[PDB]
Amino acid sequence: LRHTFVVADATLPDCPLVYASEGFYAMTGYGPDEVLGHNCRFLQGEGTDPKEVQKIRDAIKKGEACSVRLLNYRKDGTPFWNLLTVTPIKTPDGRVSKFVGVQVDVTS
Ligand SMILES: *[C@@]12=NC3=[C]C([C])=C([C])[C]=C3N([C][C]([O])[C]([O])[C]([O])[C]OP([O])([O])=O)C1=NC(=O)[N]C2=O
Repeated sequence: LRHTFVVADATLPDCPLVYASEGFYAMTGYGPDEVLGHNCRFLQGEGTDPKEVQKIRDAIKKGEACSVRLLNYRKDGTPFWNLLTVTPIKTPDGRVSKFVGVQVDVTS
């Protein structure tokens, strides 16, 4: 399964991405300069299902893992279907420190 992987910093209030695999930058068209420090939601656009988006929003607030199918757009504006799975990573005191995300392009 060809997949990409990113880390978001839950200690900052809008979960900015702090690490992305080589595949994430090659799949999306975006450089580190335009990804690090930003919330993953820039990948979204006109056809992205707000119902699915909201499922991720809620799981992140409730600190649960979650898995959704989103329509994302590359930097050149072409779309692709992104099967996204976000996992919360907690410290020993139960608090959420990072969210890790695996993304798979499932356009087949
Ligand atoms: C994105 N991947 C991704 C990876 C991680 C680890 C996290 C925490 C989130 C994402 N998102 C979603 C985005 O950050 C945000 O959570 C959602 O837009 C919903 O919340 P908001 O506040 O915006 O309503 C990813 N979103 C994508 O579209 N593509 C991914 O690869």
